[PDB]
Amino acid sequence: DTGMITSYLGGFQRTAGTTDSQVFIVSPAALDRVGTIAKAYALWRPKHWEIVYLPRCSTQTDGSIEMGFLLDYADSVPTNTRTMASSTSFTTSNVWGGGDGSSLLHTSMKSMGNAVTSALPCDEFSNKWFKLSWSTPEESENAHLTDTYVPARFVVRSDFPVVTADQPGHLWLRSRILLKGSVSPSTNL
Amino acid sequence: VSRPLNPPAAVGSTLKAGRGRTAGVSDWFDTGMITSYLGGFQRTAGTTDSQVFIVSPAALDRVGTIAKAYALWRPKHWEIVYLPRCSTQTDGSIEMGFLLDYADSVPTNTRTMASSTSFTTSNVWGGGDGSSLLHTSMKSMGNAVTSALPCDEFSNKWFKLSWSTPEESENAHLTDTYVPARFVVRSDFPVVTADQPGHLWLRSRILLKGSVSPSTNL
Amino acid sequence: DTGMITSYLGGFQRTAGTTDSQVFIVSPAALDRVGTIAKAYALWRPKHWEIVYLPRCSTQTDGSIEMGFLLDYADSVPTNTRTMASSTSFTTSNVWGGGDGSSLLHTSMKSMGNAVTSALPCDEFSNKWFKLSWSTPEESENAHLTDTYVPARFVVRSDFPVVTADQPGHLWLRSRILLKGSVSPSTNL
Amino acid sequence: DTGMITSYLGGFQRTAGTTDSQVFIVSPAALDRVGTIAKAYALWRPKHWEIVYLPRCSTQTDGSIEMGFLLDYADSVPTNTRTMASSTSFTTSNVWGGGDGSSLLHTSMKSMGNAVTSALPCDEFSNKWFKLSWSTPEESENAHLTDTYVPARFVVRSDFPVVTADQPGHLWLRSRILLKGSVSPSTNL
Amino acid sequence: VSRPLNPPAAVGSTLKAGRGRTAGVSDWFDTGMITSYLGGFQRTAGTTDSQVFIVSPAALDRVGTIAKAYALWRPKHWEIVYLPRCSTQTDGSIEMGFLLDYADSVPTNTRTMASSTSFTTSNVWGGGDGSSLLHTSMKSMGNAVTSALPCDEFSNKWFKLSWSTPEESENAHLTDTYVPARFVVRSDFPVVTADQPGHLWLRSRILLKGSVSPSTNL
Amino acid sequence: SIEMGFLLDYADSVPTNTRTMASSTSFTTSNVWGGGDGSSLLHTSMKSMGNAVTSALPCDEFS
Ligand SMILES: [Ca+2]
Ligand SMILES: [Ca+2]
Ligand SMILES: [Ca+2]
Ligand SMILES: [Ca+2]
Ligand SMILES: [Ca+2]
Repeated sequence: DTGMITSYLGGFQRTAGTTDSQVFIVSPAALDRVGTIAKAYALWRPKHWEIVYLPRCSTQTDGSIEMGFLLDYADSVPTNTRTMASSTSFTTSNVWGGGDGSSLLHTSMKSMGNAVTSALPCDEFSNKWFKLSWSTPEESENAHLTDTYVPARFVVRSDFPVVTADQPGHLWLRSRILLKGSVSPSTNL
Repeated sequence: VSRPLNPPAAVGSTLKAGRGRTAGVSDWFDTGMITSYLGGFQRTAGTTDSQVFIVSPAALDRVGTIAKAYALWRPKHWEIVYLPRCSTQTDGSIEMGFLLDYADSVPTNTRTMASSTSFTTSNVWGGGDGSSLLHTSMKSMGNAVTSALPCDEFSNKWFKLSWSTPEESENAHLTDTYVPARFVVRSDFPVVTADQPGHLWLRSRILLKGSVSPSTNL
Repeated sequence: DTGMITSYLGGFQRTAGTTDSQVFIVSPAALDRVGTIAKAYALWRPKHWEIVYLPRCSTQTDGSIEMGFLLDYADSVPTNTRTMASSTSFTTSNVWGGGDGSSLLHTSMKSMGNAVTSALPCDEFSNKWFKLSWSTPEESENAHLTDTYVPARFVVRSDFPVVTADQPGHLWLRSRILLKGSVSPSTNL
Repeated sequence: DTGMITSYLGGFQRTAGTTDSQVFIVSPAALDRVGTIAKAYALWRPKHWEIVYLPRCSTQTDGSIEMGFLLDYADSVPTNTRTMASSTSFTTSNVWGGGDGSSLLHTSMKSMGNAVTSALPCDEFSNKWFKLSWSTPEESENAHLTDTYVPARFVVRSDFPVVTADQPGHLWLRSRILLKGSVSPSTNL
Repeated sequence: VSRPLNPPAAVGSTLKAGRGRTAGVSDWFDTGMITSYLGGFQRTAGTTDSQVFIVSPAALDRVGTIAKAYALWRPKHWEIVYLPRCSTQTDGSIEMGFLLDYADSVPTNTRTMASSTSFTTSNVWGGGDGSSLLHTSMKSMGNAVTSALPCDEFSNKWFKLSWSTPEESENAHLTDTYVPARFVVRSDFPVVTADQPGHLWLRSRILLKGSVSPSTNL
Repeated sequence: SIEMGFLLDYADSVPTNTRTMASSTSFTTSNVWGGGDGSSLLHTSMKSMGNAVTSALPCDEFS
């Protein structure tokens, strides 16, 4: 058991003229510390996987951010807000809100207050062991196949198109996972 | 030790579905007060510009597919709540209301919009208190900016669930027979650059009645 | 439940190439008895899968044997001692020893003495059922897909590349599995 | 222990001009699933061996079926009904009856109702272990010898000659047996 | 005044015999301790000469036909009692015993006979007290000359009732599978003129199991 | 239909028609698909009833 670990997931990017839509595969692979530790193991299971958004913009900034999870790799990614609002653990807030979530990064408290978070319901995987993968899914790979080793996908969206591109905030991950099975990091793919 | 046998000429049965459910799904359903996303408040450059939302279960994303298994429906509550998400330096206001006759024209100015049913207006950064109304059955209060369709006019009517959108060629009088009403949102302040200062949330409750095969439901 | 059963897995083959390692798929398919019995069932679960190495050579034979498991079909096969050592249930020993393991073939006790064994940690599958397959994984089959019906792969390699090919010992498997769901043997693929 | 297993024993054939008389040796050998499983074992013991007849003909069809067991391989096969009626577990019914026995094929209930079944009293073998045999007894083999490895014989008869041959019903077997002793399927004869 | 009629398409039944009796006869039977005549003790001129009796229900005259209605049987008790009927001036003795393996050879002298199972011997005019054992379940006592087969070895076995006698061509090992044992009686005193100094009575008890048509029983 | 009965004198001839058969001892007759209720009489000591088709020899003459 790794315990709760905080990882920088990436920034919240807003490209001009189009509504942003970043998709993150739920895997330790890319995480600075977790990714490294995980490489020495063959299997893993998510116990807690919650993303907390922290703003870095001015209160004058317009727009909101929308977050949620997709549990079937075959399901398509939401293109509008109404659709996004039906996803798992949907959360939305002004692009400048969420500052109260700061403490969640070094604590284990439950998201509360004006915190902007979205947590993957991990009860779904309490009996499964996923094989740790370090490669990106092929374009040609059948969705049903990918779904077998991808717990879920995390989606981040912008509610409306901006004139000028910017990065309103940061996406942080609080995760706790179980690692099992011995393998050489170099042979772990 | 020995048992008699007396087969019938033929064997069969008589099925009559209808406990109060057909094919495993109730024949009657009440959603209760629910909350879902309606759409964003979009501001543009034309003055005439206004957004129109047809009152229909199709507006509910998840509830939509459920409704597809029923033949009739009735609006028990349909109220829109405006939630601002912008700087208090934002100029302009928002105007909302309902049109009860599909034939009536859509308002193009404030004077006219003000006469719509359950009309309500407010500066675009007002209505913050409305956020507490979401997911709850509480009643409007605070600076909450809301507009509720008086559903008492439909308490005896049963609308047929229609899944296709009204055509152009369709006579307004005909469309009016299956569309309870239209919700209209207008901006009084034309803007240079399009933006979305707030959002529109829907607090509704509908009744679904009558069993029907989803695929045959049109 | 089949109970414990001993099966001849094959011989330990030493050759001239270095990246020469034998790979066995964890499945009842090829087993003399277990294979026949399993044919009448649709699903299975490994409760115990342990390989015991037994010598058949002179005490003058140099070199050692290395065994271990790969839990992800996508992981690559170790090519040197350093990385083989990181496989699951890794074990190693000189090529002519391991006699204390012979009794493990009719007993159910645990590996002790100079016995050379490698037991797959089956607690990993305690909650799932695999569909019994009798065909060999296609060449073109996506590793991720093969992984879905292959519990694990067992790997055996030499550290001492030899001049003349030989067979220093035998690989014995003592397993115990659960079978579930009926199906006609001739229908079982 | 195999537990209760359902096997297709064969159809009930009626040849024209002569009263049918099919004889089945009580052995797992020919059973689709049991036969396969049993091949990996050397010994067996019948705990439950009951045949249930299921009709597939019209209520207009004439005649009845008669079933029973012969416990001594030397005893001759019944040629008429009165004689057949003295065999072990004698059962007889219209060729179109027995439809209520359907449920017995996936249950473990005792035959009841209008079910047409005949069960071998297995208490007789509670202390014996028979050697599994896959060959048919020689014509020349002494009956007393055959009797040593054949628990019993199941006999099916037609009560009267039909004009046109037909297959009025199916013969199903619910069996439960104990298997013991390890052997290679290929060397098991 | 009027009764409805609704005939079936056909009529029939399902028979399953087996209360614990088939065709009017029990499927299980215990004879209890019974007494019957086995044979006479015949003395002849050869030394090798000995009488052999195969343990089988066929040895029971009346019980025999009854057994024919059953498929299996088991010896629970099989004891022979010798009853002398001769002058006390008669020389010689009698030797009796059982052979448990049909392959084993028949004893031809005293030294060898003495090693048979449940061996017993006595002067030909001895054993008078044995007459009280007949028809009763009493246990051997007095000078009673008896020999009892230890039936504990058959307590788990069920023999198939065979009515034909073993052939010559039959391999002893095969015969042994359906013959519980052989009882042997020998004279140690070869005589000039054949005579019969005593008789052999059988005190037995057997179990019969399994229904079968007597005529098909072989 | 079916007709059954007993002949008490081995000398008497066997009936060849219905009129004659009807006079046999414990005579009884019925359509060939009748008598279904009789199946309950088997293995029991119950007495004939229902549409049961039976014929019993008056054994009092042999007492
Ligand atoms: Ca891997
Ligand atoms: Ca419709
Ligand atoms: Ca299969
Ligand atoms: Ca065999
Ligand atoms: Ca017999």
